Amino acid sequence: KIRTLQGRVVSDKMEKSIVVAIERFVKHPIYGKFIKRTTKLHVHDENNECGIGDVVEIRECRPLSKTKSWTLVRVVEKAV
Amino acid sequence: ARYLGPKLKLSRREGTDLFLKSGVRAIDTKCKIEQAPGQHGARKPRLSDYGVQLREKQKVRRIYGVLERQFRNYYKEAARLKGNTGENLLALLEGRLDNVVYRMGFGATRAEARQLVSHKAIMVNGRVVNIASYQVSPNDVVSIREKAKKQSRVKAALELAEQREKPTWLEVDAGKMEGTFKRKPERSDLSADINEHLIVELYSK
Amino acid sequence: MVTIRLARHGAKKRPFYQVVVADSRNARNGRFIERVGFFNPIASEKEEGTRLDLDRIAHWVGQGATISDRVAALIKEVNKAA
Amino acid sequence: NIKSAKKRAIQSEKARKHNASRRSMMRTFIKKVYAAIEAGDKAAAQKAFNEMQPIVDRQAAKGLIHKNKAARHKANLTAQINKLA
RNA sequence: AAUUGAAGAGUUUGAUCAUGGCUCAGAUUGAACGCUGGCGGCAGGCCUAACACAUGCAAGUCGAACGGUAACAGGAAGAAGCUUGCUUCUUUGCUGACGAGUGGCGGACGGGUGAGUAAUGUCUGGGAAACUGCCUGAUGGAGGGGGAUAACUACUGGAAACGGUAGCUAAUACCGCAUAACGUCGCAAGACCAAAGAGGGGGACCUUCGGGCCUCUUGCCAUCGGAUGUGCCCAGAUGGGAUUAGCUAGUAGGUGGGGUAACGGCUCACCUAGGCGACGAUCCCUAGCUGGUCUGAGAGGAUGACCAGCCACACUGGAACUGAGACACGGUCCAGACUCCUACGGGAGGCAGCAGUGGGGAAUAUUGCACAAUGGGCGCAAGCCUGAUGCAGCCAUGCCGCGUGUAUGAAGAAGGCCUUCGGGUUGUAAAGUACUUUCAGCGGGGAGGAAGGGAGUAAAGUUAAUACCUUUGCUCAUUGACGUUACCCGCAGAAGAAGCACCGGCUAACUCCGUGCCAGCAGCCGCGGUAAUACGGAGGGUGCAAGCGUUAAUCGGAAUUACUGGGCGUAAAGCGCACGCAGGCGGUUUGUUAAGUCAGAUGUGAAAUCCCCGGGCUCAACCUGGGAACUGCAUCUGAUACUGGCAA
Ligand SMILES: [Mg+2]
Ligand SMILES: [Mg+2]
Ligand SMILES: [Mg+2]
Ligand SMILES: [Mg+2]
Ligand SMILES: [Mg+2]
Ligand SMILES: [Mg+2]
Ligand SMILES: [Mg+2]
Ligand SMILES: [Mg+2]
Ligand SMILES: [Mg+2]
Ligand SMILES: [Mg+2]
Ligand SMILES: [Mg+2]
Ligand SMILES: [Mg+2]
Ligand SMILES: [Mg+2]
Ligand SMILES: [Mg+2]
Ligand SMILES: [Mg+2]
Ligand SMILES: [Mg+2]
Ligand SMILES: [Mg+2]
Ligand SMILES: [Mg+2]
Ligand SMILES: [Mg+2]
Ligand SMILES: [Mg+2]
Ligand SMILES: [Mg+2]
Ligand SMILES: [Mg+2]
Ligand SMILES: [Mg+2]
Ligand SMILES: [Mg+2]
Ligand SMILES: [Mg+2]
Ligand SMILES: [Mg+2]
Ligand SMILES: [Mg+2]
Ligand SMILES: [Mg+2]
Ligand SMILES: [Mg+2]
Ligand SMILES: [Mg+2]
Ligand SMILES: [Mg+2]
Ligand SMILES: [Mg+2]
Ligand SMILES: [Mg+2]
Repeated sequence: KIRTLQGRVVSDKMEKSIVVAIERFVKHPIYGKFIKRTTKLHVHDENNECGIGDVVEIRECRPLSKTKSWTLVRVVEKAV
Repeated sequence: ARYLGPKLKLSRREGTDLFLKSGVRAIDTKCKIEQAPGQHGARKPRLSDYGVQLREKQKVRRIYGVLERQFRNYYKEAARLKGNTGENLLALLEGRLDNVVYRMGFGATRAEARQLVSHKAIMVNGRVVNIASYQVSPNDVVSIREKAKKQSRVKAALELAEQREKPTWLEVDAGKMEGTFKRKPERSDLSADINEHLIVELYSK
Repeated sequence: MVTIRLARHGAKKRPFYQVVVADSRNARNGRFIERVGFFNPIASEKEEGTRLDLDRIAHWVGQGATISDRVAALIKEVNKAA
Repeated sequence: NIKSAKKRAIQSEKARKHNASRRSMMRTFIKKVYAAIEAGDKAAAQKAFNEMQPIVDRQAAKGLIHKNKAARHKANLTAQINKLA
C-alpha cells in the first residue's frame, strides 16, 4: 500500500457506486479548538459486498469514472 | 544639504559650545552665547520632556552638521547593530570621515575639515575620497593630498588641534599630515555632556 | 533541448551573470532548472571572478545539454583541473 | 496577413487536402470491417481486416494517426470478429 | 552570528472615576495638487476606458534541399572601349551572389494584458492510464521505381485585391514497390509498417570528363532509452451573503460499442436509481492564484505594480485546420460590431508588442540608438533577424550621495523689529579680510564592459593520406550602441546654485500692528465683539531641505471584533418563559485501538526577497558570495499520559 484510508460506509445502496465517510479531527486554524472535518469518497467495490455501517479499508487507484479514483481493499466489522 | 546658516546662533539655542566657530578664541563670549538665542531668548524655556528630548538630538546634529534624513539612518543602523543603540549611534557619528579629519587636526572646524573632503584634499589607504560621510574603519590611514599640503588653513588646523584635549583612538603625524584611525572610540572617550538615551527615546516611539 | 547559459542579473553598467541550466526556449532571466555557477566580468583582479560547479555542468552535458558560446569559453578559461 | 508566412497558410491547405483523402479512404477500409461484423460474415470480416491492417499501420507510420491509434483498431476489430467468428 | 521586541496624547464634567466613539504623534505610496527647484547614482512611470487607434518598426532565416536567373558584381569561347593591357556589350548562371517561387526549420518562443475564471484555476502533497520538435545513449537501417506541380512561357479578366485557360519543369514536395524486429495486433501460429539526400577534400585506375571510386562531414528511416516539455487523477487549503435551503436526466453508478497519446459519462446504447446538501449544496455578489509586498513586538490587519512561477485572454461570439506542440499575439474560416480603400463592379484591417495618437482622468514618458554584450530563430559556417534585450531621452515620482562655500571678522554699522527710551534683537550674520574650487562650465588625456570570429601557421584525432573536417595551441589585423563613458589632469572665479510648513494646547517655536462674532482660521479641542501669542501683515523664532506643505490610501497606536487579548444588575448587550432535534461538552474502572496528540527519520517546502557574516562600485543607495530562515506539507517507524473509536 502507498497509504490507505479507513472510514465508515454511509451508502451501499447502488450497483458498486459505494461512497465512504472519512473522519479526521483538526485544530481550527484560528481558534485552536478541534473539530470534525468529514470527507466522502466515491469508491469502487466489484460484486457489491460492503453494507451501510461497515468500516472499510480503501486505496487510491486511477479513475474508474468521473467521481471514482478509489477501490476498496478490505472490510472490517458489520451489523452496527 | 549643508546647514549654511549663521552658526553661533545654534550653540546659543543649544546652550553650549558646539565648536562651530571652533577656530581661534575659546569659551565663546565675543559672541553673546546664552541669554537671547532670538528676540525672546531672554526667556526661560520651561519645556516638556519632549523638548529636552528634542533639543539633545538637535544638539548632537548641529555638531556633526548632519541633516535629519541621514541622522535617522544613522540611528536605524545604530539600532540594527548589537551593542547599546545609543553608543552605536555615537560610534557611527564619529566614524564619519569629515569628523575624523577635524579630529586629526587637518581642519579648524568639522565644517572646514569637510570642505577639504569634498574638495578632494584627502586620501584614505592611498586613494582620494571626497565624500564627507565616508565611514572610516580601524587601521585606516587618512592623509592630506600632496597637492595643496602645508597650505594656509591646514597649518593653523594642525595647530590648535593640540590645544584640544586630543584623541587617543587615533595616532597622527603633522609633518606628512597623515594619521591612523587606530580603533573605534569607546563610550568613555568623548561625551560627558551628551545624553544618548534621550535621542534614543526621541526615536523609540 | 536544455542549455547552459548566462542570466544577466547585473545592474545597469555593471553586469553580473548567473549561469543556469534551463529549457532553452525560456527567457534569459526566467524559469530555470538549477543554478550551476556565476560570472562577474568586472571581477576586479582582487580575488574571485568566475566560480563554476563543473561536476554538474558535466552531469547535464552528459544528459544532453548544449552550452552557450560565452560559457563554453569560461569553462575552457577556468582551464579545468587547475 | 502581410508577412512571409502567408506561405504557411497556403501550405497547410495542401497538407490538409492530402491528409483529408488518405484519412477518409482509411476510415472506409475500417468501415468495411465493422460492416461484416454487423452482418455475420466471419470470412469477409477477416478479409476486410487483412486489407485494412496494412493501411492503418501504414498511415500511422506516415503520421496522420501516429502509433497506438492503429493498435486499438486492430485490437478492437480482432476481438469483435472472433467474438462469434 | 542570523526576526533578541512591545511607550502614549487631545476631547463629554464645575470637578471626578468609569464607560465609549472621535481625533493625534509612526511607518508605508507606481501617487496627485500648491509653492519652490542645483548636480549625480540606482530604481519607478495609464492605478482610469479588456476605450478606440494614423504611421514606422515588433519573425524570419537557409543557394551546403530544389528548378533557378531578375537585380549588381565580377569574370568568358568570343565579339572589343582602343589611349596595345588600363579595358566596353552581345551575350553566356560559368561562380560571388540573389528578387520571385517550391522545400526545410522557426511564426505554440520571446514580448502584452487581467477581461473572464471561487475552479479544466492557483498553492501544498501526492497518484497512474499518456504523448514528447530541436539535444542526447544504444542498435540496424538507408534498396528500387512512379505520376505530379509552383516558378516560367503564351493567351486572357479586373481600378485594386487578386485571378482564368493551356501548356512546361527540379528536389530533402508527393505515392507505390521492395526490405520488416528487440515494433504494432495476436495466448500462438501468423499477419502488418519506413526512409533523402546534400556537401568537402582526394591516390592509382579510368569512365559518356558531368562523375564512378576513396574518404570524412551533415541531413533522412525504424525500435528502445535518457533529458526536457506537456496531458491527466486524488486530497486539503485558497473571498462574501440564508433578506439564497434545497440542488441534479448524462444527472450517479453498471454493462457493452465507440473514442483519445492516455484514465474517464469522454461519448452512445441498454440497465441500476442513484449523486450533492446546513462540515452550507444550489442561487446571488465580488475576484486571476502564488512567491511575496506594507504594516504590527507578536498574533494579526491590509495587499497582489515594478522581479520570478502558474493560469487565462489576443477586436466580440463560434469553429476547427496545419503541426511534435495551437484550437494559434502580428494564421485560417463563419457570424457580429466598427474602420479604411474604390474607377462603384468590389476589396482590406485589429497596438492588451515598441514608440505614438484621440478619448477618459487629479495623474503616468521619446513616433530615440544598437545587436557591442547577454539570450532567442535559422545557417556547416560566415552571417541575417531579433522594440526580447543592452542603452539613451522625459518626469524631484521615490531611494541614496553631494553641492550651493571655508576661516576670519564688533563694542556689535546701516536698515527692520520690540522697548518701561536706559536699551534689546536681527547678529559673526552683512560688509571688510585672507583662503579653498567638490559640483555645474571649459580644455586636455583615457579603464572596463571583448568573448569571439578572420586569415594564416603548428601539432594531434582520422584517412590512402601529409588534402577536408574537428579539437588545442602560436602569431598577426581586427570587432562597443552606450560615449563628450567611468576615472584622471590642467583652467577661471565664491564665481551658476534655497525653498516650504509651522510657532493657543496636543506640539518644538512670541511679540507688535491691522481687524473687531467682520474679514477669516481650524487634524481635535476650539479661536474672532478694542490690548487676538489662534484672523491678515511684519520682526523674531521652531521644524524639514531640493525639497516642503495639502489631499488621497493601508496598517499602527485601537485590548475600538479582544485567538493570543474584551464585555452584557444599574453605562452598548441575557431571547418573556419553558421542552427539545441537530451540534458542543460530559463521572468513574479495566482492556483494546492508534484517529486527535507526541517523538524520530526521510523527502519536499523554486530562485529572488527578508535576516546574519562577508565581497565589489570613492561612500551610500545599488550589486554580489555564502549561510541562516521558509514557523508548512507529506511518507515511514515508533511512543499511549490525555482526547476520539470498540468492548465490558
Ligand atoms: Mg537628500
Ligand atoms: Mg474499448
Ligand atoms: Mg467644560
Ligand atoms: Mg514649477
Ligand atoms: Mg532567395
Ligand atoms: Mg476581473
Ligand atoms: Mg518526405
Ligand atoms: Mg512495405
Ligand atoms: Mg527513393
Ligand atoms: Mg467503457
Ligand atoms: Mg499591536
Ligand atoms: Mg510590464
Ligand atoms: Mg477566438
Ligand atoms: Mg493534428
Ligand atoms: Mg496587434
Ligand atoms: Mg503602444
Ligand atoms: Mg483631460
Ligand atoms: Mg521594450
Ligand atoms: Mg538699530
Ligand atoms: Mg566639471
Ligand atoms: Mg574594451
Ligand atoms: Mg579583458
Ligand atoms: Mg511650547
Ligand atoms: Mg495658519
Ligand atoms: Mg491687536
Ligand atoms: Mg486590533
Ligand atoms: Mg469593552
Ligand atoms: Mg442597558
Ligand atoms: Mg430573563
Ligand atoms: Mg474521565
Ligand atoms: Mg527560496
Ligand atoms: Mg564596501
Ligand atoms: Mg480511552
